[PDB]
Amino acid sequence: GILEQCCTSICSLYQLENYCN
Amino acid sequence: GILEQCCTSICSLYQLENYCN
Amino acid sequence: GILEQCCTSICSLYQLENYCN
Amino acid sequence: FVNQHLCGSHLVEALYLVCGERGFFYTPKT
Amino acid sequence: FVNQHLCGSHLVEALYLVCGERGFFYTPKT
Amino acid sequence: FVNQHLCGSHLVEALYLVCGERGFFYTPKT
Ligand SMILES: [Cl-]
Ligand SMILES: [Zn+2]
Repeated sequence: GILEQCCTSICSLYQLENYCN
Repeated sequence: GILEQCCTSICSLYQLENYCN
Repeated sequence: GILEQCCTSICSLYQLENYCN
Repeated sequence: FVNQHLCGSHLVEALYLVCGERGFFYTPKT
Repeated sequence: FVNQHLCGSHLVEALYLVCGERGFFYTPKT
Repeated sequence: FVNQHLCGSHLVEALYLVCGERGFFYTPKT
């Protein structure tokens, strides 16, 4: 999930975007 | 104190409640 | 920079002040 | 320490910012 | 690193939320 | 983990508070 992917290393705005509805 | 208890591991709302007036 | 200086250990208000315009 | 819990707080704040009016689902699933 | 200092910020924000109008005392005492 | 990124968020919030109307520059430069 988002916790493993974005707390381990930084997620870009583009990566975060893929979590948006 | 609250720092040792709640920064080491997560405190629940119930645990936090006991810090309220 | 400010990240190395203030994330390694705590910066005081006086230290932060020196980062202000 | 509570690295994950603290990080997650910042994550949803970032999603709130990036996702806007569209909204988002937050499901801390491994 | 400043784990404790960053964590504490989130703690008081949580106390602010959970304690409401009752308020709370924050005393970082070991 | 993202210690530095999370810490930096709190740093600018502190600068916002301490610097006031004067403002500040934030340049994450080693
Ligand atoms: Cl944090
Ligand atoms: Zn934080």
